[PDB]
Amino acid sequence: AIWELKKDVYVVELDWYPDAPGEMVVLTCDTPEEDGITWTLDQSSEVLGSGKTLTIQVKEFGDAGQYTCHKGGEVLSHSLLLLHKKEDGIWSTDILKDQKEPKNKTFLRCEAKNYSGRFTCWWLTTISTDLTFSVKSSRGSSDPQGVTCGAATLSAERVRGDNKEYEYSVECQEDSACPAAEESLPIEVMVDAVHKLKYENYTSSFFIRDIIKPDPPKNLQLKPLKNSRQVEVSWEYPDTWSTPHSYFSLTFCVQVQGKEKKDRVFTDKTSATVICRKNASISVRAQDRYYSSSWSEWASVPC
Amino acid sequence: RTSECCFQDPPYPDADSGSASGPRDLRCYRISSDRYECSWQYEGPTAGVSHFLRCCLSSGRCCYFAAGSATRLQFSDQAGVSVLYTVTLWVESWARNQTEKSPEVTLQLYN
Amino acid sequence: KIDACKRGDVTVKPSHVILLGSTVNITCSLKPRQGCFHYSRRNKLILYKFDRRINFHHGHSLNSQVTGLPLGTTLFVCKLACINSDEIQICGAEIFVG
Amino acid sequence: MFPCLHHSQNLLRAVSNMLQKARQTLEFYPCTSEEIDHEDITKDKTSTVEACLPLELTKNESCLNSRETSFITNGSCLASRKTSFMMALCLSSIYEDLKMYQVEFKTMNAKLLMDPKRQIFLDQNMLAVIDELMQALNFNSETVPQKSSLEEPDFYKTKIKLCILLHAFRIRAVTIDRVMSYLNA
Ligand SMILES: *[C@@H]1O[C@H](CO)[C@@H](O[C@@H]2O[C@H](CO)[C@@H](O[C@@H]3O[C@H](CO)[C@@H](O)[C@H](O)[C@@H]3O)[C@H](O)[C@H]2NC(C)=O)[C@H](O)[C@H]1NC(C)=O
Ligand SMILES: *[C@@H]1O[C@H](CO)[C@@H](O)[C@H](O)[C@H]1NC(C)=O
Repeated sequence: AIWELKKDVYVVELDWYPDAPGEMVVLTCDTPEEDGITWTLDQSSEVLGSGKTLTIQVKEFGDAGQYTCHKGGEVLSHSLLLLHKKEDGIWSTDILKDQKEPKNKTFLRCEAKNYSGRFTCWWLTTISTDLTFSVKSSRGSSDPQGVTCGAATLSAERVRGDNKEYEYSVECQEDSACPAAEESLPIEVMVDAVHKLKYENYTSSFFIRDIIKPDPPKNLQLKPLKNSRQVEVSWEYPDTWSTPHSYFSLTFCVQVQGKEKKDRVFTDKTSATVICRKNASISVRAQDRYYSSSWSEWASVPC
Repeated sequence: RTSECCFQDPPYPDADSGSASGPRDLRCYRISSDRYECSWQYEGPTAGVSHFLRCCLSSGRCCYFAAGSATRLQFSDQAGVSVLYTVTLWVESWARNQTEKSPEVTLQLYN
Repeated sequence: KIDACKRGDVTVKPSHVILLGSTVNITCSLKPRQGCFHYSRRNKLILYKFDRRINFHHGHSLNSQVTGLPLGTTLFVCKLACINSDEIQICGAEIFVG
Repeated sequence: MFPCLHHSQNLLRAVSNMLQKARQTLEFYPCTSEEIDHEDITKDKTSTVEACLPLELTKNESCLNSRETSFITNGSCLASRKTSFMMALCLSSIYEDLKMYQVEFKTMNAKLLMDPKRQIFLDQNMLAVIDELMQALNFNSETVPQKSSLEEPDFYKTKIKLCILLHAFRIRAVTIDRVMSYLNA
């Protein structure tokens, strides 16, 4: 079918099998009526059709592009065409890449560090240029203007294999003024990937508590007990983490393995005492105490 | 023109067959849903040999890819070549100032 | 009202409790509003006993007549398989042969 | 140390153990958090979602809808002149949440016992903890009467509903625990 992603942009859905007939596509121009409108697809002055209406089935990608509405020597309007390939009845997914870490068919990975509702979503795509992303978000469907997603930005250019995957991320903040203790609706994020004449869309649904990942414990210091082999170690809650620290709580896991396999000890208390071998480091990790959450980065102080 | 087919005719003036030594075994296969690769082998070696993959669509708007001393090229759905309908493909190499042509092969290219 | 079965409802004839030797007509029926989001002749409506396939109908109405059930309980679960999405459990019946 | 906080910590631990048992017992029935939708029975009846917040978080007070279900039942968990209305309404709503769940859990348990085999049955200890917490929350505690049926219900439907309730109840139990920790500190 033909639908408009945005004004002057029309995404066309086409089946993808050999020798496929194309959908009858009709082009219309919202301009004062002109007798003799001409139509071009390429920048070249080759003229495709005459009249305020142009008919052209998009049988292949070559037939999709910026059709130009021009008459009198002035370009009356513009008709960009986008293509959504469907293979065996299944929407194509070529622009982004399947990380697969949570499960198969996962192209969007989101995370948060606070209960404020501020969250960031990372998507890895291997297409170097001609790439644009449209991001929209909402709590369930009931909240209109529920979430204020920011704009995609390239973040990193790592060299996995030789492909050099590039990671693009968005910053989204729940704009709901009313505070609420528990969430009943999952936040939904849609990325409308666009590359050249190809359009793809990806949808991810999640809860803030599930995606929360705490930042590393702050102000870790080691204080040796007087005349004893053991050493007391004291750490503090991260400032970024939501407040008050009583309602929202964290669990600290302390591993002293440094450089016997597992010295990990789980302590709710902000200070624990561990025998310190001279040749090892002591490291601490933070997780949401109440629910299972992604573990924080290790905080290591030399011992 | 950048990693995409150019519809304009190839720069070299004469495509006349040059010598017994010719590119051979031109074959195109689908690496991935949007990745493809064509492999051709030149019988006679040259330090300055340049390889060009010139194809022709069903419309007849023959177009030429640009490559530099490679037996393989990889292109995507939007290079310009049709990846659903029939499309011929052939290889031409300008070595010794003579352009030899690999035998033309027509492949669906979707397989 | 928490509802265990939403996508569709499954009926058993005559009843979940049957005399040893009787044959049950497990019939899985899908409500019209619910269904595969994209119609395709690839999606199926499977019926499984202990996660073992016994039948498959493209249409919303699926009819089965299991026989020679032994003494015990057999869980017949009727899942929906779409074209690319994973199977969604729709509804099921537990039969006690006595 | 807060005695109600100790009961709430006992509640969360009891639900965690029961949830683990439920997943092991019902191998085919789908009871993983991913395959079970979140459905809350107390969605509109109680205002725990809004009333139970830290005093710093709640300010406009506009969102508290017309003192919804503002029974403000007096109880042994707090003292009558000790804390602000925002926590008094919250304690009443938490009592109501536990009453709605206990009445339902007892109904499910009575149906589960009729099963020829004993694949799964609700933990008696977990039900006792819910009653003990309610007694502290409100003096006028009502003990649910023994429930029974004169017929046999379909068991598959009860086992799917059970998994949906257990997961939702566990989220409620953490919410109660956070409020009890805030009251203690
Ligand atoms: C993700 O991509 C798909 C692919 O196009 C989008 O589905 C399409 O959505 C448009 C917009 O609603 C549909 O076009 C119009 O739909 C309305 C409502 O039914 C109708 O009144 C118009 O006449 C026109 O049909 C289009 O039919 C639909 N395609 C299919 C196969 O259902 C989807 O909206 C995209 N989602 C996002 C968040 O971008
Ligand atoms: C089961 O259904 C079939 C067809 O629907 C019918 O012929 C048969 O008599 C039924 N048997 C029982 C025991 O209901």
